[PDB]
Amino acid sequence: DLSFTGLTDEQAQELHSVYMSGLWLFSAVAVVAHLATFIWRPWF
Amino acid sequence: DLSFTGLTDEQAQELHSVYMSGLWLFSAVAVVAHLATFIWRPWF
Amino acid sequence: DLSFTGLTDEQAQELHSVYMSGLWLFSAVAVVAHLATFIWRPWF
Amino acid sequence: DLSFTGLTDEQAQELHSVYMSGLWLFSAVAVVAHLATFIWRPWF
Amino acid sequence: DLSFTGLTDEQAQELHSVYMSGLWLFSAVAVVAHLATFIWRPWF
Amino acid sequence: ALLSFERKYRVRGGTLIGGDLFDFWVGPFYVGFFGVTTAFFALLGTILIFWGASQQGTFNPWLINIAPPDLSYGLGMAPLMEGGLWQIITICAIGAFVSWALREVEICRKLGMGYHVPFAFSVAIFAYVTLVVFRPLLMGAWGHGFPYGIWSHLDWVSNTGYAYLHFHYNPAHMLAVTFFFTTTLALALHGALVLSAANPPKGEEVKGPDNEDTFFRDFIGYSIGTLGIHRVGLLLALNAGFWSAVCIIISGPVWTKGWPEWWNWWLEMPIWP
Amino acid sequence: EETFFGNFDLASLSLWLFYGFFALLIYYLQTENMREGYPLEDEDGNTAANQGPFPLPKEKTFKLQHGRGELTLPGEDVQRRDNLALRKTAHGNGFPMEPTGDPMLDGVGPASWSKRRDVPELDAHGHPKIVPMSAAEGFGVSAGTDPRGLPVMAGDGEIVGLVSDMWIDEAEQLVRYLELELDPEWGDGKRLVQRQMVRIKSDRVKVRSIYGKHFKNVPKTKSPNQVTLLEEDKIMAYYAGGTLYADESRLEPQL
Amino acid sequence: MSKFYKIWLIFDPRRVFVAQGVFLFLLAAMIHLVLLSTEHFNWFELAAANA
Amino acid sequence: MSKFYKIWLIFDPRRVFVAQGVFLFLLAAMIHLVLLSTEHFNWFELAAANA
Amino acid sequence: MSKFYKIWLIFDPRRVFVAQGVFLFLLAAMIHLVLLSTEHFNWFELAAANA
Amino acid sequence: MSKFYKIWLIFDPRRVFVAQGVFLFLLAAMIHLVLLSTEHFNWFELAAANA
Amino acid sequence: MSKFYKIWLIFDPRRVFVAQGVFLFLLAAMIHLVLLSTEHFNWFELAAANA
Amino acid sequence: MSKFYKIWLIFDPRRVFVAQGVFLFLLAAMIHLVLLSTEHFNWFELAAANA
Amino acid sequence: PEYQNIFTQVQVQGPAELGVDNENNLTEERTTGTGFSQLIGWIGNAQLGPIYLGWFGIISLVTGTLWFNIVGFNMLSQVGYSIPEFIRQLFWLALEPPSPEYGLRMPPLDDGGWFIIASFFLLVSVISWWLRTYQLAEMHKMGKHVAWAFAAAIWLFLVLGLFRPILMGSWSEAVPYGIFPHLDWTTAFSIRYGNLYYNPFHALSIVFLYGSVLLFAMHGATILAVTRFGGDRELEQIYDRGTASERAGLFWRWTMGFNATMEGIHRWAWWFAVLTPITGGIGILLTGTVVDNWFLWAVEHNFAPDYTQDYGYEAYTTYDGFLGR
Ligand code: BCL
Ligand code: BCL
Ligand SMILES: CC[C@H]1c2cc3[nH]c4c(c3C)C(=O)[C@H](C(=O)OC)c4c3nc(cc4[nH]c(cc(n2)[C@@H]1C)c(C(C)=O)c4C)[C@@H](C)[C@@H]3CCC(=O)OC/C=C(\C)CCC[C@H](C)CCC[C@H](C)CCCC(C)C
Ligand SMILES: CC[C@H]1c2cc3[nH]c4c(c3C)C(=O)[C@H](C(=O)OC)c4c3nc(cc4[nH]c(cc(n2)[C@@H]1C)c(C(C)=O)c4C)[C@@H](C)[C@@H]3CCC(=O)OC/C=C(\C)CCC[C@H](C)CCC[C@H](C)CCCC(C)C
Ligand SMILES: COC1=C(OC)C(=O)C(C/C=C(\C)CC/C=C(\C)CC/C=C(\C)CC/C=C(\C)CC/C=C(\C)CC/C=C(\C)CC/C=C(/C)CC/C=C(\C)CC/C=C(\C)CCC=C(C)C)=C(C)C1=O
Ligand SMILES: COC(C)(C)C(=O)C/C=C(\C)CC/C=C(\C)CC/C=C(\C)CCCC/C(C)=C/CCC(C)CC/C=C(\C)CCC=C(C)C
Ligand SMILES: COC(C)(C)C(=O)C/C=C(\C)CC/C=C(\C)CC/C=C(\C)CCCC/C(C)=C/CCC(C)CC/C=C(\C)CCC=C(C)C
Ligand SMILES: COC(C)(C)C(=O)C/C=C(\C)CC/C=C(\C)CC/C=C(\C)CCCC/C(C)=C/CCC(C)CC/C=C(\C)CCC=C(C)C
Ligand SMILES: COC(C)(C)C(=O)C/C=C(\C)CC/C=C(\C)CC/C=C(\C)CCCC/C(C)=C/CCC(C)CC/C=C(\C)CCC=C(C)C
Ligand SMILES: COC(C)(C)C(=O)C/C=C(\C)CC/C=C(\C)CC/C=C(\C)CCCC/C(C)=C/CCC(C)CC/C=C(\C)CCC=C(C)C
Ligand SMILES: COC(C)(C)C(=O)C/C=C(\C)CC/C=C(\C)CC/C=C(\C)CCCC/C(C)=C/CCC(C)CC/C=C(\C)CCC=C(C)C
Ligand SMILES: COC(C)(C)C(=O)C/C=C(\C)CC/C=C(\C)CC/C=C(\C)CCCC/C(C)=C\CCC(C)CC/C=C(\C)CCC=C(C)C
Ligand SMILES: [Fe+3]
Repeated sequence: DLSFTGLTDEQAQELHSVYMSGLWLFSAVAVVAHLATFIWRPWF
Repeated sequence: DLSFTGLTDEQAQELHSVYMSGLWLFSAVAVVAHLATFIWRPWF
Repeated sequence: DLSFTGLTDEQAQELHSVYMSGLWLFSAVAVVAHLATFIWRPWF
Repeated sequence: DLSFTGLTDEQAQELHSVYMSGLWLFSAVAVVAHLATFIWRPWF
Repeated sequence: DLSFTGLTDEQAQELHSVYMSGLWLFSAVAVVAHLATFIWRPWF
Repeated sequence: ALLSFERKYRVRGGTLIGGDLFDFWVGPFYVGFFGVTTAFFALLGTILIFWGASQQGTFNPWLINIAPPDLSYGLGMAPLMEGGLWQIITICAIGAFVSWALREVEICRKLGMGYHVPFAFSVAIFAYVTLVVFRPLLMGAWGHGFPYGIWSHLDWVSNTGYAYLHFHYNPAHMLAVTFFFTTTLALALHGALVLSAANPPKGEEVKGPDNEDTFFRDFIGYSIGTLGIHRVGLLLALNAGFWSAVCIIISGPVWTKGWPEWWNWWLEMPIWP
Repeated sequence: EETFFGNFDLASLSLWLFYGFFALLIYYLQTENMREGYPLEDEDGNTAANQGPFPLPKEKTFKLQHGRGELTLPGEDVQRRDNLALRKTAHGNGFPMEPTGDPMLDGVGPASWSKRRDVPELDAHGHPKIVPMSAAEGFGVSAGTDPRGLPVMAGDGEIVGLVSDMWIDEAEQLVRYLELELDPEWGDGKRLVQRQMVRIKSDRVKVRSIYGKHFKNVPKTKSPNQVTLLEEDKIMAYYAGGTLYADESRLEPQL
Repeated sequence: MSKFYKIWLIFDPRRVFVAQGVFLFLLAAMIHLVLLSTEHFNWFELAAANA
Repeated sequence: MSKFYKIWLIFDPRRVFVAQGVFLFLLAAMIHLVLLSTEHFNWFELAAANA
Repeated sequence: MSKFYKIWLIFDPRRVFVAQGVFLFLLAAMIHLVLLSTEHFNWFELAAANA
Repeated sequence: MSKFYKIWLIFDPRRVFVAQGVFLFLLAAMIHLVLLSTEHFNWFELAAANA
Repeated sequence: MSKFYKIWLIFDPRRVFVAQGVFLFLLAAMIHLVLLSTEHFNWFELAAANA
Repeated sequence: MSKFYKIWLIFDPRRVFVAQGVFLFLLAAMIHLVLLSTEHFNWFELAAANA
Repeated sequence: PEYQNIFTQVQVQGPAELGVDNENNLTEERTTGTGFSQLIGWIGNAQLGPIYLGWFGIISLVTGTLWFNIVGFNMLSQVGYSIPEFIRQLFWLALEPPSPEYGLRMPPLDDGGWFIIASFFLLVSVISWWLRTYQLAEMHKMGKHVAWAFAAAIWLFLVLGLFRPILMGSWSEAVPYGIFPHLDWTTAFSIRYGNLYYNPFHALSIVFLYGSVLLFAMHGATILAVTRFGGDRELEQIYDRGTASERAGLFWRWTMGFNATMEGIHRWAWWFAVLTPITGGIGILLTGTVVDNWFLWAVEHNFAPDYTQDYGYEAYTTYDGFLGR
């Protein structure tokens, strides 16, 4: 089992779950903002 | 269990509760200020 | 066998498999973007 | 046998085989690219 | 027996025998390229 | 990530102000009260510079130019587009430099060594302040400062030098140039001597201070020593900075005519036949 | 003059070649300066997960004089201290350390010393470099004020003894140490003070770094005619630690 | 989303709080200064013009 | 894809989070500034013109 | 080749990952900027013209 | 030609791989940039003139 | 003439190979640039001339 | 003439070989450049002048 | 306050040091006789001499003296052999390079012959001094870093005096031997070929000069700061690391995020100092032979700034308003 940071497999899984949970929320907010901006002044 | 700062689960939950309580008040004040500014001079 | 980093064969196989999966995902997204861009404004 | 890097004959053979396989793949891709470019807009 | 680099007679013989093959291959490729260029656009 | 000998030096105390409120590290960097002030001032200055670049109409590093106001505005404030951003950035830069010097002071106090480095940095800060504060204040307008551009802060130097006909005839400019050249030569000689002493030809033993002393006494007939060379270099650099400041500050508010004419005192002495 | 293509001429070629050479030179210079203190460690003494973008350099050998052997770098840390009386003030990295006992007596903080060799430094002839002035033939004071015989005043205004001798550097003709004979009230024996931490006046010599009560615990030399590198380090750093640990007001914020 | 509190098992509040305190004031000051450099949203010249 | 969680066995999350935050703020600032250097998408000048 | 997984027995994954992460973003930014410096592919000016 | 595998008994592969990568990328970028500086091989200008 | 292999007993091959590579690449690039400098042997302009 | 070999009984061949190589290359390059610098002996321009 | 270690409190004097020796027998050419200066002992060492007298040193001394005497006697003869007028106009006289009409041929004595003779002598003297500095390092068993750093400046010397006039095909492209004339040559050279600010290699040389001055200031301050731990004995710190090196490294690591070693800082200093004349000579060699206008070069290469406002005083004020009428 390779580990440079000293973590365990389960710890990595539990970290990645919350990381992706936050990433999806960030992306959703960005998508809503982009949709509103495109409705305001198009670029395509 | 993964903990770099030496805190437990309950302490982290309490800290997050207080932090979110502060963040919501900051955001509400900012929203009221932005509404007043938009009524004064619109930018859209 | 030869190893300049201290790794073993199985760990290298696992790491390369995951890296390759990520590379293919990136390449697929890039391909979709290039096709859309070419449809919008063709070069060549 | 003379060796400055610490490798033995068999490991050098294996490395060179892998390196030559990668080189041939790169050369084939480059050949395809150059053929397409020459067909599109020929120099010489 | 004069030596300054630490090699023997057989090792130097083998090294030069390997080197000359690459030298001659490079020279042959260069000769073919120069002949093709001269046929394309003579400079004499 | 610490060095293998760093942990025993990482103790608490030695702060001018703040106590343990800001006493920690971020990576290799040390944070304090003045670290916070430095970060704030530097970030504000950089973001204001890029805002001005965006409003100028170019993001090219070679072509960004933020300029001081016109001479008609005097010592008052100008509109933020007609040169006020330059004043704000100047204030931010002064604050950041002072905070950097005080942070160096705090680090010196914590490590238990002398305070020579902040004192040396103070001379460069003095030269900058003379360039942007003292000379414009004496001349009567903030428009005498140089612009903040990579290639536009050389046109200012050229035009200011040619405003006195021949700036090479300034005696303080002569002194400063001589000090600069001497400092460069001394640094080259010191580095070469140390490297040659520590790196002999292959198969030879290393050397010591006696060998260096003999070498320079054989070479030129005098040796300054391993301790006097550092004093000499520090003094040369500080003198170069000080005389550069003096040369720039005497050009505008004290002398007005051309610099070659200043030598008429020598050319017209009564002793000459 | 002409251009190879577009606006590219000889000057541009020279500029780009210099760019490449400067990049390689910067790489070489940065890599050359990583022969001491690596690999990096965390605050628990273990190897850190991050080591930077510059790999470690290759080995070089120094051949030392007087038959003291050879030194190869980069290598293991032979100047490492063994048991430090320090305590972590946090569970993670990036926070200071707290002394466990007496920092001046335990050699931590600004009083830290390095584990150097326990042998004196030699000159070209193979003699000890620093020698007392009473054993150096033909040496005498030529300028300034002679400190021998003058009383010594501590950092709090206490007289502890008289200056009895000077230790000089014969090879470079420079004074290195001042020897002090202590009054029975303030201790016993003799102690050394480095020349860089004293101020010689017409009637007294003042040492502002430490107080009167800190003079009895200055490290002593084993031999009366020579001093080793380890002893110099411990004596010199003990004197430096007083700028912070001699009083409580020197450690707290000045404001 | 319900496990966001685990960030405090990664970061100590003593550094995060000061970082956020610097960041928020920097943001507010820049934004106010950027507003002050325009012609339509400068509330100092607006009062002079309106009077 | 199901094994992307093994990136944290190579990189320490504490450094990655700081680097990602700095990168995201710098990118957002650069884009918001690039939009303001044009005429079609500069909302301050558009607000000025529509009044 | 089927045996391309042995590159990780010669190189350290951490340094490679950091360098590749820097390289990809630098390349993408350079390509987007090169696109913005033309006339037929500048989308801001194309949007301005079509309005 | 069969004994060409012994080149790894002289050079350390770790150095050669990095040098080769840097050289290859620089050469590719230089050639692509040299192509753009002409007028017959600029695909951006060719696409612009073809509409 | 047949004893030319003895050169490796005088020169260290490690240094010689690196110097050879650098010199060969620089010479080839310089010759190609010099060929491009002329007006009869520039093959990029000849394609446009023949079009 | 017969005893000319005793020049190695004085000089170190290692330095002589390197100096000879560098000097020969520099001399050849300088002569080629000098020939190119004239008008009658420039063979690149002669090909164009004969076309 | 604490002692700052700028001036020595008390001096000591012992028997004079004659120097180290080996089988090369350096003693046979060294002089006998030494002195002591108490005025200089406040800063550095007090012993003066002895010096080593080889053949390169004697040749260089004699030939440089010949060059000096030639220049001085020409300047004296140019004024009518009047000593008061020679003293009065000392900073204004010179030995002028030949006229442009003579090309690379030998000019008459009135129009550049003495200039060529003196230049030949100066070249011989400088090369002799360089050979001496190489020979001394070869006989003491040391590295040759001093010779390389001198050759770095000799490169710019030769470019300014020998290589560029030959490339431009005229002996009139050299520098006159005078105090004010050489500054005049600097300014005229800058004006004649556009603006030397927009020469990139002049900018690089300026960068390295500024960096070298900054680096000596930093290193001097750092060494004087840690001198209470024996930090001025750098070689013993290199061979056996002490606390002074650790503290000096940790200061800069905590200040700017990276540091050096006791031996690696000298490599930084050597290169920053050496890189200035090399870049300067490369930049000077390209002027006129390749580029004739540097502002036009900058404009063509798109890094010359543009200005919007107008020119003239009447666009900003009035002549009567300036006078206060
Ligand atoms: C026509 C042009 C005239 C001329 C006109 C002038 C004028 C006008 C000036 C001088 C000045 C100088 N001249 Mg002159 N000069 C000429 C040509 C020459 C020649 C020559 C021909 O060889 C030489 C050798 C010099 C050299 C000099 C120096 C004596 C002096 C430079 C000041 C200095 O270094 O202060 C160095 C001090 C500083 C300003 C450093 C400031 C550093 C600050 C405090 C810190 C910076 C922090 C930074 C922002 C951090 C960000 C980086 C992060 C990593 C991101 N001149 C010609 C003849 N000269 C200048 C001078 O004396 O200035 C006082 C000056 O203004
Ligand atoms: C109007 C003036 C022009 C200008 C014209 C020039 C010209 C022309 C030149 C310089 C050059 C230089 N310029 Mg400029 N320069 C200008 C403005 C500036 C400004 C500024 C405004 O602040 C600065 C900082 C500088 C400074 C500099 C240096 C960076 C550089 C000198 C290289 C060097 O190492 O010199 C140090 C000097 C030497 C090393 C000379 C060689 C010394 C030899 C070894 C002497 C031998 C000893 C002797 C024979 C014996 C004496 C007797 C003894 C007592 C025994 N310039 C303006 C724009 N500049 C030079 C350069 O390289 O530019 C590319 C140069 O030629
Ligand atoms: C910037 C470096 C250049 C340089 C520097 C230099 N040379 C020096 C010194 C220095 C700083 C001395 O201090 C030393 C000297 O004695 O100066 C008076 C010396 C010296 N370099 C000399 C020559 C010399 N150096 C040369 C080289 C150089 N000189 C470098 C290029 C050359 C050249 C270019 O060819 C020459 C010809 C000798 C004249 C001298 C070597 C000293 C010697 O051999 O005997 C001197 C000792 C004595 C017999 C007594 C002291 C001499 C005093 C002048 C008389 C009494 C004064 C009293 C004792 C104190 C002096 C007061 C101080 C204010 C000096
Ligand atoms: C890295 C580049 C820097 C540099 C480096 C550098 N210079 C060097 C060296 C190095 C590494 C040496 O080793 C060499 C040296 O000897 O240094 C002590 C030197 C040197 N650089 C010098 C000068 C110099 N360097 C300069 C600059 C620089 N050199 C750069 C900034 C400059 C300028 C214009 O900035 C000058 C003017 C000399 C001091 C010295 C070269 C000595 C030499 O060549 O002497 C030849 C001999 C003669 C010309 C005979 C002169 C005869 C005199 C008429 C009398 C005898 C001399 C006497 C000491 C003077 C008069 C004394 C009075 C009391 C009578
Ligand atoms: C013998 O002896 C000696 C040594 O020894 C042996 C030496 O070695 C040396 C040293 C010499 C050398 C190493 C040679 C090389 C030196 C030079 C060529 C000199 C020139 C140097 C440079 C060009 C580089 C200098 C770089 C500088 C000044 C910039 C670095 C500074 C920063 C990145 C910021 C400083 C950090 C601060 C203030 C702390 C952060 C602030 C806070 C409030 C912390 C709160 C947290 C946050 C804000 C968020 C997290 C922050 C982050 C990640 C910071 C980064 C932020 C960004 C926005 C990027 C010498 C002289 C010596 O004689
Ligand atoms: C137009 O052309 C120009 C050049 C001008 C451009 O503008 C070009 C621009 C680009 C090329 C831009 C490119 C931009 C990117 C590639 C951006 C990528 C951004 C991301 C991948 C962002 C990801 C962010 C993810 C986040 C924030 C996710 C989660 C965070 C958290 C959940 C925080 C909380 C974490 C916890 C609690 C973990 C702890 C858990 C335990 C179990 C301990
Ligand atoms: C338009 O273009 C330009 C470039 C000009 C711009 O202007 C660009 C602008 C941006 C890109 C702006 C971006 C802005 C952001 C991303 C802003 C983000 C802001 C936040 C996330 C703010 C968070 C604030 C949180 C707060 C205030 C929380 C709490 C505060 C408290 C005081 C609570 C304190 C907590 C305690 C005491 C807990 C103690 C508990 C224990 C158990 C001990
Ligand atoms: C047109 O002319 C000019 C010059 C203007 C150009 O534009 C020229 C341009 C070029 C010459 C461009 C050339 C570009 C390239 C050659 C680009 C090459 C790019 C790549 C090879 C990219 C590869 C990316 C691969 C990635 C991202 C793969 C995977 C990543 C991950 C899976 C991330 C997660 C990692 C994990 C989980 C590690 C696994 C760990 C374990 C423990 C199992
Ligand atoms: C026109 O005027 C100007 C000045 C512009 C010019 O252009 C002038 C140009 C010149 C004067 C040019 C002159 C050029 C030359 C003299 C060129 C000479 C070139 C060579 C001698 C080249 C030799 C190349 C040899 C090679 C490539 C040999 C071998 C290569 C290999 C990769 C194989 C080696 C492998 C080995 C040894 C494996 C190791 C074996 C073990 C057993 C360990
Ligand atoms: C027109 O004129 C100008 C000057 C403008 C020019 O353009 C001039 C141009 C030139 C002169 C160009 C010259 C170009 C060359 C000489 C190019 C040469 C290129 C190569 C030799 C390329 C080699 C590429 C090799 C590759 C891609 C190899 C890849 C290998 C691998 C991916 C496998 C890696 C190996 C492993 C993992 C070993 C296994 C490990 C073990 C432990 C067993
Ligand atoms: C016109 O005015 C101006 C200034 C322009 C001038 O141009 C003026 C020019 C001059 C004044 C020029 C003056 C020129 C001279 C005085 C020239 C003199 C030249 C010589 C004396 C040349 C001698 C050459 C000798 C040679 C080449 C000898 C070679 C010998 C060997 C190759 C044999 C080697 C011997 C060995 C190996 C001995 C081995 C024995 C053992 C025991 C080991
Ligand atoms: C008569 O009264 C007495 C006896 C007291 C005197 O002797 C008085 C003497 C004086 C008052 C002398 C005063 C001297 C000066 C003021 C001198 C000033 C000198 C300079 C500023 C000199 C600068 C020299 C050189 C410069 C700036 C650059 C480059 C030069 C060179 C590379 C020179 C080398 C020349 C070569 C290689 C060409 C030689 C020609 C050949 C054909 C080989
Ligand atoms: Fe030093």
